[PDB]
Amino acid sequence: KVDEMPGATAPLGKFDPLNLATLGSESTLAWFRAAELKHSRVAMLATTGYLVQAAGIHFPGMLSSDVSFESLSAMKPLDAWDAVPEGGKNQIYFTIFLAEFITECKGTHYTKGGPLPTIVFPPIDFSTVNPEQLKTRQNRELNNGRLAMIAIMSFVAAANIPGSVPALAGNPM
Amino acid sequence: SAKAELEAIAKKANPTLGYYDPLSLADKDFWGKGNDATIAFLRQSEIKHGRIAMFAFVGYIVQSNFVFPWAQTLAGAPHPSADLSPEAQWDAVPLGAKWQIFAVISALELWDECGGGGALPHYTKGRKPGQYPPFTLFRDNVHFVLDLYDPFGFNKNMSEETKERRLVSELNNGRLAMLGIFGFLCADTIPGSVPLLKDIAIPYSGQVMQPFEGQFSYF
Amino acid sequence: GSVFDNYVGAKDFRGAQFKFDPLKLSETYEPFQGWFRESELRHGRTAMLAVVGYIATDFVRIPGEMYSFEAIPKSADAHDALVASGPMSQLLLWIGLFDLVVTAPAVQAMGQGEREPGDFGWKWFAPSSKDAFDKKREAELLNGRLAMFAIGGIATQSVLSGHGFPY
Amino acid sequence: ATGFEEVGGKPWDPLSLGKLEDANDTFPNMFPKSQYLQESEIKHGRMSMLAWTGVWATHVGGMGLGMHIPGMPVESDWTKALGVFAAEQPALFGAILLFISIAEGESVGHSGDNWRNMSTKEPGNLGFDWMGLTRKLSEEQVARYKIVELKNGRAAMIAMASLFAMEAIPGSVPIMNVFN
Ligand code: CLA
Ligand code: CLA
Ligand SMILES: CCCCCCCCCCCCCCCCCC(=O)OC[C@H](CO[C@@H]1O[C@H](CO)[C@H](O)[C@H](O)[C@H]1O)OC(=O)CCCCCCCCCCCCCCCCC
Ligand SMILES: CCCCCCCCCCCCCCCC(=O)OC[C@H](COP(=O)(O)OC[C@@H](O)CO)OC(=O)CCCCCCCCCCCCCCC
Ligand SMILES: CC(=O)O[C@H]1CC(C)(C)C(=C=C/C(C)=C/C=C/C(C)=C/C=C/C=C(C)/C=C/C=C(\C)C(=O)C[C@@]23O[C@]2(C)C[C@@H](O)CC3(C)C)[C@](C)(O)C1
Ligand SMILES: CC(=O)O[C@H]1CC(C)(C)C(=C=C/C(C)=C/C=C/C(C)=C/C=C/C=C(C)/C=C/C=C(\C)C(=O)C[C@@]23O[C@]2(C)C[C@@H](O)CC3(C)C)[C@](C)(O)C1
Ligand SMILES: CC(=O)O[C@H]1CC(C)(C)C(=C=C/C(C)=C/C=C/C(C)=C/C=C/C=C(C)/C=C/C=C(\C)C(=O)C[C@@]23O[C@]2(C)C[C@@H](O)CC3(C)C)[C@](C)(O)C1
Repeated sequence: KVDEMPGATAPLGKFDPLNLATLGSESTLAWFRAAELKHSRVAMLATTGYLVQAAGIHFPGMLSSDVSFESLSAMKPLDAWDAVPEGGKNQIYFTIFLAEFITECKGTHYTKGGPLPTIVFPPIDFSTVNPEQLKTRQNRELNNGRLAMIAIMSFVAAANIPGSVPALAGNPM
Repeated sequence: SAKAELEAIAKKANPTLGYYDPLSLADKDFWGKGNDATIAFLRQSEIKHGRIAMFAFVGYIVQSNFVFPWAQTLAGAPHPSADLSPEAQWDAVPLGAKWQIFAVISALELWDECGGGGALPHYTKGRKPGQYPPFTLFRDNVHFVLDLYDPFGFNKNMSEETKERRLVSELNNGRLAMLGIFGFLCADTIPGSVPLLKDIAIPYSGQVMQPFEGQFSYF
Repeated sequence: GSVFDNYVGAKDFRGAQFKFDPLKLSETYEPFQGWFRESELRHGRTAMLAVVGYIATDFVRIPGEMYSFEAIPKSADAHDALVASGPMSQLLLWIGLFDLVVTAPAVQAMGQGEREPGDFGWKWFAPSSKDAFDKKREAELLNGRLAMFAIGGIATQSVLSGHGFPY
Repeated sequence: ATGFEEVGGKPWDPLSLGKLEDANDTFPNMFPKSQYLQESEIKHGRMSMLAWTGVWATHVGGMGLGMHIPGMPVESDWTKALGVFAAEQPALFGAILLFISIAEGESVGHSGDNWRNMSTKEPGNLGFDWMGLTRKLSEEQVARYKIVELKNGRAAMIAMASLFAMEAIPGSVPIMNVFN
């Protein structure tokens, strides 16, 4: 049921014109739920990770042995991805590769009604937090991700097609 | 409960103002700890910032006024100036003497938050149902009487009808001098001198949030 | 088993019960509990002397050519400019010898129950009770544990800084 | 959860190698008992999990890892990397070999005969539960991580057999001609 779900706010309510929540079973909807939950958290970190990396925040010192943080007083934030060395790019994926495991190896997987993906390290005891005010936050968490999923696509389209975005094309990136 | 306990003391500080909450900050988890440790931590912080505030403003006035003459350090010892900015009298404190000011605070900040013991009584409550509390036990080590907040004891003569006139006042008393800091301490950094404020610490102080003006950096 | 009601020192800086056994060492290595106490008492004593022994050496120095401030500017270097000349070989010989002829028979007598751990026979000023002797034992444990962290900081910061008494 | 999920829930002993020593009366104690076969499988698995990760972490370029302790010898392949290290660092190589020699001797010195079911210890139980694990966990998890250790030991033993075959038979495993 789309009623009783965080993510249904005031200006639209149940937003499903093409009826995709009905398209599978209840296990199907739980997969799309934590997809959008995960699509949000990647896009929120990438949108915010685009705005800085563009104003010059600049970690002091050396990233690696000879490829130190000149990647910011230089090439666009969409770049500095091949400038990061391979052993540096490798440990990023593998910390993620580890983090995708505890996410999957809980006692009850979430499409069987289990909990949503939680923090891998330092997991405070969690949302023992007043479930009325818990529902307001999961609306806040998803809506900021909804806005960030659009925004990171704006940032790619501006870096590929100049003039594809009006009040944003006059920005050095 | 926790929402109901502010609205009882909302309508006592100012009945025209009443319940003040547009940013909705007193109902919600900090690091993930719940509503009952939410309000009491924010009822905590609003007065710790305010207890220093009265103690800052009285501490500001007397340093703009009559300075303290003796020998301050062991060699040389001139006592930085009288008329001069307590802002940069704080920077004209020697390097050593700022650490023991900060360390005795940390001895009192270690003191405030632990919780009652498992084999001896030493500490009071923290934020689970605790109030915004004082220190109340200064006898646990080999020391003499320098009870904190209690020099010459006598506060043993008031009841629950009369203590609410002392708690809720200091709330509002601490909010005044809190604004009394930033209303003045901006007026040295900028000109603008909120109604009129002129015969003052005449340049800006120089990074009023700095504990140490010169000696050690981080790069 | 359950080392905490078998010995003493389960106390923090206050004296409230602390029970510091996170890795369950005394449960997985239960026959080594006497050795664990013996070692900790040994390390603590070594540290308490080597703290005091150290940093009180930037003030005074016994007379002599090598001892009195000549070839040895600071207190921290005093190893590997003294090892070659003899006093470190001489002080290794005795601490060695002592360890090879009496404390290895001592730790043999502990494991047979013929000796309380960390005894060595220095009963000159003991309060000679049960409540008061534990308080002296605890005061030895709580001081020795602090001296281990102490010289860990003092020996590290003196190679880094190179300064006098405040390192 | 059972250890047999990939072979059909049943004990995979084709060629009946655990039943030998009991089929006939003809070699009296010349084949290993169940307790000795269980420790050999755990031990071969633990050495293979370390050795695969070793040849994987020191391979430079390709997929590779190229991580290298400063001060040690730079050697490309794992095939000759022991004998270079044995000649150049005698004190470090001798201290590792003595540590392995004592711990491996202590494994059997306190317990009985393993070759015969007379050991009085669980197979694989070296006194290395320092983290205090299995004293805090419950019995379902403790029995589970044993099977986790087993199958990961088993995946690494087959890996080490692939890693041996590719250098003795140059076209043996074809998934590594490409992978390098
Ligand atoms: C309004 C929020 C705010 C802001 C913006 C800052 C900003 C800063 N804080 Mg700060 N702080 C704040 C609130 C804030 N604080 C609060 C609420 C606390 C809790 C009490 C602290 C506690 C705190 C500590 C404990 C320390 C800082 C320090 C610093 C500085 C760190 C960067 C640095 O080393 O630059 C360089 C430093 C400065 C620009 C300020 C001092 C300048 C001196 C005079 C030297 C200037 C010369 C040179 C050009 C710069 C440094 C060189 C070096 C060799 C000295 C920076 C200016 C650190 C600091 O300033 O140490 C030097 C430090 O140790 N903060
Ligand atoms: C862990 C303990 C320890 C260690 C390893 C050292 C090591 C060293 N000290 Mg040193 N020292 C220590 C404690 C220690 N000290 C203590 C506690 C003091 C204060 C009395 C001193 C005072 C001291 C001075 C003044 C000098 C040294 C010096 C030296 C160096 C040369 C050896 C020498 O002449 O020793 C001399 C040692 C002493 C004079 C006192 C040692 C007392 C020991 C610890 C007594 C405990 C054991 C004892 C036999 C038990 C008897 C009890 C009885 C009931 C049976 C050497 C690096 C010399 C040097 O070259 O300076 C760099 C030097 O000039 N030390
Ligand atoms: C790159 C990886 C390499 C780095 C990682 C470190 C390696 C992993 C740790 C190895 C630990 C070795 C296994 C534990 C052996 C200790 C035996 C012991 O202490 O109690 C064993 C004995 C205790 O003796 C017992 O005492 C009891 C009384 O409580 C009873 O009397 C018992 O009968 C008696 O057996 O302690 C002794 O050591 C006395 C003999 C002295 C000689 C022992 C051999 C030398 C040991 C050196 C190795 C120590 C390893 C360091 C520890 C961790 C390393 C940081
Ligand atoms: C809690 C359990 C921990 C599990 C460990 C795994 C995650 C570890 C993350 C950090 C590694 C830190 C070790 C420090 C090592 C260190 O920092 O060395 C730095 C080293 C840099 O090597 P370079 O060749 O860049 O260096 C050459 C130069 O340094 C010489 O000039 O980087 C690494 O080798 C990257 C490690 C990635 C390893 C991937 C791990 C395994 C996952 C594989 C799964 C993928 C394939 C399967 C997909 C199905
Ligand atoms: C076309 C043109 O020219 O104009 C431009 C205009 C403009 C405005 C530039 C454009 C845009 C898009 C915008 C403005 C996009 C913004 C998107 C947005 C809103 C991105 C938020 C991310 C949230 C983060 C990072 C939060 C992390 C939060 C983290 C990591 C937490 O710690 C969670 C937290 O809860 C815990 C667990 C503890 C709590 O105590 C509270 C905190 C927070 C600590 C366009 C569309 O591109 C076009
Ligand atoms: C959800 C989660 O898990 O995350 C956790 C992480 C963690 C770390 C555990 C948490 C925390 C703690 C936090 C975030 C603490 C933050 C504290 C903070 C931000 C404290 C600022 C003080 C600034 C002051 C006093 C400024 C004075 C400024 C003064 C006096 C000025 O005059 C300013 C000045 O400009 C003038 C006006 C004039 C100019 O001429 C000169 C200068 C520049 C001097 C949280 C909250 O739990 C969240
Ligand atoms: C990949 C990587 O880089 O990682 C690194 C780090 C890692 C993993 C650490 C590495 C390593 C080194 C290793 C593996 C070293 C192993 C050392 C080892 C295996 C050392 C055993 C000691 C056994 C003792 C002392 C037994 C005492 C046994 C005792 C004290 C008992 O009495 C047991 C008793 O049981 C009875 C009989 C009955 C019970 O009722 C009561 C108890 C329990 C008390 C590597 C290889 O370097 C790789």
